[PDB]
Amino acid sequence: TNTKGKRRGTRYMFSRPFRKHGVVPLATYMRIYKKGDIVDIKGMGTVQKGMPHKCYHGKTGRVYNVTQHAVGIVVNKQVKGKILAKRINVRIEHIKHSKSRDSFLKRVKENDQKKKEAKEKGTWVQLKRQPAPPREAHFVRTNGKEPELLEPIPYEFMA
Amino acid sequence: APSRNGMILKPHFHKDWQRRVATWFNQPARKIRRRKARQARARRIAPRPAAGPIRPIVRCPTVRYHTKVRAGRGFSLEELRVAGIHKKVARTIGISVDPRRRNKS
Amino acid sequence: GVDIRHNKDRKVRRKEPKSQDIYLRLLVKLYRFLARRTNSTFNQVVLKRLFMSRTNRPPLSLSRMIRKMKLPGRENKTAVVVGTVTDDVRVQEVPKLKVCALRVTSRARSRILKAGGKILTFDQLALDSPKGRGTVLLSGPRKGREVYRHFGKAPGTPHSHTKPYVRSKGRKFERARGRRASRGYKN
Amino acid sequence: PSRLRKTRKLRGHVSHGHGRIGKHRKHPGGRGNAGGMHHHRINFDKYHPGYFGKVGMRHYHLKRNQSFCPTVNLDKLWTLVSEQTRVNAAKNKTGAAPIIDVVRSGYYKVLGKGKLPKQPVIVKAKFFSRRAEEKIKGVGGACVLVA
RNA sequence: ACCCACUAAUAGGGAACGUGAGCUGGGUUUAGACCGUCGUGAGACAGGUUAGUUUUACCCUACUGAUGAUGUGUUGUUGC
RNA sequence: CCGUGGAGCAGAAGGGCAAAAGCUCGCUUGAUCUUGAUUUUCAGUACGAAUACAGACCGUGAAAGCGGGGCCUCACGAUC
RNA sequence: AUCUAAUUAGUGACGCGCAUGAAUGGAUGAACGAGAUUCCCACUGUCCCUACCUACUAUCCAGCGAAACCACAGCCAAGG
RNA sequence: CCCAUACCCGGCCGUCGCUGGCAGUCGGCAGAGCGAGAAAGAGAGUGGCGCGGACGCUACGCCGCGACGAGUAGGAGGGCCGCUGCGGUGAGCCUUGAAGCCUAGGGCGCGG
RNA sequence: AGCCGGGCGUGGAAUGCGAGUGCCUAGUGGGCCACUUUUGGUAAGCAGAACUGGCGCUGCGGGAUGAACCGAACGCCGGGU
RNA sequence: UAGUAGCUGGUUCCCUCCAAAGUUUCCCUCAGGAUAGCUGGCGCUCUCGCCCGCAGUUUUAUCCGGUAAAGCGAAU
RNA sequence: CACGGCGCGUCGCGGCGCGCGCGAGCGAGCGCACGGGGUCGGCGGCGAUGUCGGCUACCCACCCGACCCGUCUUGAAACACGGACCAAGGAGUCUAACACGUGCGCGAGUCGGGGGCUCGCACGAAAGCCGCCGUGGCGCAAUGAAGGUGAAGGCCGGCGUCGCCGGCCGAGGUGGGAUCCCGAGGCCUUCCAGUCCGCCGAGGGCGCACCACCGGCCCGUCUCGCCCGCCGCGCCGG
Ligand SMILES: [Mg+2]
Ligand SMILES: [Mg+2]
Ligand SMILES: [Mg+2]
Ligand SMILES: [Mg+2]
Ligand SMILES: [Mg+2]
Ligand SMILES: [Mg+2]
Ligand SMILES: [Mg+2]
Ligand SMILES: [Mg+2]
Ligand SMILES: [Mg+2]
Ligand SMILES: [Mg+2]
Ligand SMILES: [Mg+2]
Ligand SMILES: [Mg+2]
Ligand SMILES: [Mg+2]
Ligand SMILES: [Mg+2]
Ligand SMILES: [Mg+2]
Ligand SMILES: [Mg+2]
Ligand SMILES: [Mg+2]
Ligand SMILES: [Mg+2]
Ligand SMILES: [Mg+2]
Ligand SMILES: [Mg+2]
Ligand SMILES: [Mg+2]
Ligand SMILES: [Mg+2]
Ligand SMILES: [Mg+2]
Ligand SMILES: [Mg+2]
Ligand SMILES: [Mg+2]
Ligand SMILES: [Mg+2]
Ligand SMILES: [Mg+2]
Ligand SMILES: [Mg+2]
Ligand SMILES: [Mg+2]
Ligand SMILES: [Mg+2]
Ligand SMILES: [Mg+2]
Ligand SMILES: [Mg+2]
Ligand SMILES: [Mg+2]
Ligand SMILES: [Mg+2]
Ligand SMILES: [Mg+2]
Ligand SMILES: [Mg+2]
Ligand SMILES: [Mg+2]
Ligand SMILES: [Mg+2]
Ligand SMILES: [Mg+2]
Ligand SMILES: [Mg+2]
Ligand SMILES: [Mg+2]
Repeated sequence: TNTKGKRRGTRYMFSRPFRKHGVVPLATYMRIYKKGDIVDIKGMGTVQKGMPHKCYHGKTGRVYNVTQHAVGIVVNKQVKGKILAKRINVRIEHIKHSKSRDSFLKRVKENDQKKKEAKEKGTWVQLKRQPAPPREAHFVRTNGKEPELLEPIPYEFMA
Repeated sequence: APSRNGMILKPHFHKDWQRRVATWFNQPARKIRRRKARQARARRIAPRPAAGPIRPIVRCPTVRYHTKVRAGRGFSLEELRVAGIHKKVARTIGISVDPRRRNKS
Repeated sequence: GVDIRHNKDRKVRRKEPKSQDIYLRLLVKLYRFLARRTNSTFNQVVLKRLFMSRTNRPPLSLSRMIRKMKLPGRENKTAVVVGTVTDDVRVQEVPKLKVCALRVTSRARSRILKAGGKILTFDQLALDSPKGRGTVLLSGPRKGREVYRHFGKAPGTPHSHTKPYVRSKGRKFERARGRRASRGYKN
Repeated sequence: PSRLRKTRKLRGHVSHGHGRIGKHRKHPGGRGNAGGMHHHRINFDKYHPGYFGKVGMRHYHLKRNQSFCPTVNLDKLWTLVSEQTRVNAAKNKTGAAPIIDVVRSGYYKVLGKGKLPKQPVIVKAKFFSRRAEEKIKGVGGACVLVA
């Protein structure tokens, strides 16, 4: 059977990208994580302290505790037929703010603003994101040039 | 084998318990016989008390019960002597007497 | 052929009391009629609770009843409980209450009548208030039974304050291996 | 009654509700509490932690009567005497306080849990607790020890 | 497998490695023994050697023969 | 003089590392005392291992800091 | 080498003896053996290659009469 | 063009759901409704002859709409299915013939 | 960071559907097959895995025959397709 | 002494409804158990005749990867 | 043409739209039917010793279908095992313990099971009663190995830089919560004033059980630090 080591099969997952080894850029250290941010997990092999287990690599969780160097986050893990929301502590290098939430936040601010506006105007405005509707009817103008014929080319071997 | 959840039990039926079983099917007959004997003795001793000799006041000998008062085995010799009763005559006139009991108080 | 599942097709709720006595069944007849010919849902709740079993109709104590009726806004309303009103001895002052219950303890009834309240039974309750206006529907603590201390997450498992099943409490009964860091492990 | 039991409904089913693959054999897992540490270890640890091992001191000739000490609480303290006693003390104006003896009713130690109604009491007992003492003092009253 | 001889030729195979209620039992493969090697020992050996009970068909079918049945009114002769 | 690691970092291999995690010196004993939480196998139980803290005593440095064993992945053991 | 037309057999020699050998006895040996092997003379249905005869059966009849066994039963080829 | 136990329409059995409806049998002492797209009163009040009218409702009952129905191991429910004995009850049956047994007779129930 | 108090409902993608929760609990813990992916093997109706569906537990129409293939899953009937 | 048997064999009426597993971990464990998983029964708390949630599905955003392919005039 | 009165008509844009009154929102009959599931107010024959009806059941024929059950098994019609046939017997029982679910009585209590009293005795070896026969069991208190300890507090006046006595009030807080309370508005008919009673209902209350979370209290243990009490001022107690 296999081995139950903590880092089995991570030679590519925890490795560094090509031509990106060396000193960790300081912007990663200079970011602020508060209680309740949605955050992504991406193990970085450069630092070995507080490295998350390989099964949380690429997972997104919620911050619930902030500490000197690390952050505690609640993340869902599918174990057999059930999902457990378990909390793990990850050092700040292996973490990154999720941009999936800021889009929704900006949308909230923007449609709240356009709801506050036009409230006095009384006009109607659409807020829900409708799915891509079918294309409407239109005209395709030929400019006096007729469409050119397309025919299959004859078979002839290359190799 | 243990089931899902429950109590660990230690039934004491690892001997030949079925050979030594005391059924109580003679309980009413025993009560009837004891009654009949009781009334027979009560008739036998014609004017005497049916219960028997009087008995003394005693305190139960334990922290759990020392607040209660029992009926003792018999009056002791110090009590009989200070009450002016002879130890031999008390038994024949109806006073229960024992010589073991002391009197600390 | 239809792509469906029949596992949860049949619902398990009670349609009628499992009991066989006749007085409760007469009450059930009356409240069945009331529930189906009245739009008030108080009758529906009362009939449903009449259907329930003994362990689902826990007794309500006098202290609980006075505590829940002393709350602001609910003065001079009738306290309705489908269970048994038992007396509480650790309460001296008892006000006058208008109680309705299937059965009331003798001492509790004496206490209420001495205090000046009146005891009602679900029949007379129907006559007084068919739709049940001015009623405070109470119930005893359902989780009060001691069997619920044995339920839930199993003992001998981290962060589980579940009572084990032990034949006798003492120092020689389930205290050594799973309960101490000194002997093996501590959960 | 045998009428209502599962066996009557089970007649005619060869198997008798015990399976065809795994039969109903005599003692598949061993008798009694066998294998508590070997093949029932998971169950024993999951449902009866602390079963194996020793702890504490041994006391050879234990006598429960020495340690007999029933307890009562202050909320129940007024139930030892009759209600007429309490109401008479309540509407009394001389300031006299009724005497409640828990040893007479069969309690040895008074523990202070409940709220106490505001009237003087002379509680006489064998053992007291600090909180019960302070409750009695605060309500106004006396604590008396007896042997 | 090999050899001797004849022959025209001395080709190769299957049928539960056809065929033990058809035979025989020489060989493997019980229990008795002997020797060599191995094992402290009881014992082991696809090593050698010697002695070692081979049961039943009257049933069904198949097959070999023997009566007979079947329609032509009954029988017989000659025949295809 | 050139030299992005083609060396070294105890050991297998893989990952990681350049004014360092490598080499050479200086000083030391955070390989110390203590309660909890979490991850890894997992039943989501133990052992083992590990991760963030918190409370004291310290080490080092000018200091920010770093350190409660080995750069990480393995080197270990219930009841009585 | 001998024995035969022909010999994995037998006998006599040879000895590098997988793994012979000295009272776990070595070698020989008259007499004996319901012991194990080879050859020769005589004799013969063992055989070429079968046939005939006798007695008791089997056969049929009078009388008398079981048992083993039996899911249901019993014609084949191929297919699955 | 042919046909499956599939699909569509119809009948019937059962199960589940609507935790559906019915105590309103309100009658010469009466007035027969609460199916009708729209949350709620056929609202109460004060001023400018012939004597007549089916069934129902063992409410543990009766009635109405929809959907659905495979099954080993196994689980549950209902049996006015069956056997033996006991407490009640049938002013039960029976020598003008009980039990038991046999039957090409008449029937009931999906089945026991 | 926690507390209070106050104001904002166009319920902020589509589609579908009542949901949550608690006890007690039997049997099972020999599996097999198929498209695709795949390891050992010359290979096998061999041995070993991943996903999904089946057979086992399942009858029906077709493949003459048939545990697994194609269609389709089942109360007792009439008509149609 | 009706000795024990994780191993064979058998295990008696009808209808109705629901309906599996041969997988995880531990065991002198491998023809067996315990434990999760799959099942049934019993319920309970609410819900609709504005709104809550949920989904073996998609859409819009946003991250995660080192297989198929390809490369050796790029590292090994 | 699912158009059809008269008016006051601005209820109006230039009339149409579209409002206010007109005993005040009451015209009636007959009849036909593609209309909330079939009726005929339509008929014809054959019936006494040879005919009528009898699903099923008795026997027989035909067409289609159709392998012998039980069992272990991935797989049974199996060249796997048990079975000639018939009758009767024949296998999850009883006791104890525990858990949970249900029904009943009583309820902070509950329970006479052992004993006794009832003229012992068909039933009756039953049933009734004991209450100063509740000893006792279980429950009402937990925790610690043990010595042992042993289950709220919140506001004002008296020395905020209160020592410390009184006045009190009383067993938390947030979210979600079936029900109940209130209620802006709203439920009709000659009009008009004007009620009663009942139903509706924006929003707003009090919030059961239960869940989640935050506090608080009791016992063991650890860290920090100060204060208080006395019959014995201490290796004391709080
Ligand atoms: Mg079991
Ligand atoms: Mg169907
Ligand atoms: Mg179900
Ligand atoms: Mg079955
Ligand atoms: Mg089993
Ligand atoms: Mg058993
Ligand atoms: Mg043969
Ligand atoms: Mg032989
Ligand atoms: Mg031999
Ligand atoms: Mg013969
Ligand atoms: Mg440096
Ligand atoms: Mg520190
Ligand atoms: Mg180092
Ligand atoms: Mg020869
Ligand atoms: Mg020789
Ligand atoms: Mg030798
Ligand atoms: Mg020698
Ligand atoms: Mg030798
Ligand atoms: Mg004869
Ligand atoms: Mg239909
Ligand atoms: Mg079915
Ligand atoms: Mg017959
Ligand atoms: Mg098995
Ligand atoms: Mg395979
Ligand atoms: Mg299935
Ligand atoms: Mg199928
Ligand atoms: Mg074919
Ligand atoms: Mg058809
Ligand atoms: Mg037996
Ligand atoms: Mg076994
Ligand atoms: Mg087997
Ligand atoms: Mg890879
Ligand atoms: Mg490739
Ligand atoms: Mg045929
Ligand atoms: Mg078998
Ligand atoms: Mg099977
Ligand atoms: Mg055989
Ligand atoms: Mg067998
Ligand atoms: Mg046989
Ligand atoms: Mg029988
Ligand atoms: Mg159990």
